[PDB]
Amino acid sequence: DMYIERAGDITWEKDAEVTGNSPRLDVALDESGDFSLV
Amino acid sequence: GETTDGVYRVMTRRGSTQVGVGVMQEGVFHTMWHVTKGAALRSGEGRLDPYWGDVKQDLVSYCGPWKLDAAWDGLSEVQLLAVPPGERAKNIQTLPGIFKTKDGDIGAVALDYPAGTSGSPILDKSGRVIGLYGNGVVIKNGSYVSAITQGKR
Repeated sequence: DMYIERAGDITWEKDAEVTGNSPRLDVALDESGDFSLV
Repeated sequence: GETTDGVYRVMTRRGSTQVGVGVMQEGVFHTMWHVTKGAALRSGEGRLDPYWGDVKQDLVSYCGPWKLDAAWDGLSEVQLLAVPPGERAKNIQTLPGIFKTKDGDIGAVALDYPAGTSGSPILDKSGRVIGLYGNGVVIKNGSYVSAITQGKR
């Protein structure tokens, strides 16, 4: 069976690790909710 | 059962596995559709019955309508409140990329955490949830980029 457990507050932290780039992609969204590169 | 606002792990029993993550806000549990696929959830003693869902948005809410309506401002950095399987909830800050669709631009974060992190909330500087993590594309080799998926109140 599927159950849920609380994992914390919804909070912005100041001591946050910062990573990742900011790509701009041409994508398409089909009926099944799937994204695809255009 | 657990009414409290906050971020939640969604778990399954075969052993036990974390298949995704969700957000409880104003008595409604928000997660991504592909995580639960419309299956009812257990919250301790009580049960969360599906209320609304949409496969194209890849979203689903429980006990009530979709409550998250905040959106990315298209400029500021955001924070992925990733709740990885077996790991403490952690905030990862990033400057969102952009999904350019024929129906407009969607915020997208270039972070790649395990599948069980699907449904983890993406927050703005105010601490408001602007979307859920776990639906996007793949560029080059293993480079997953998730859209900032938000519903409508």
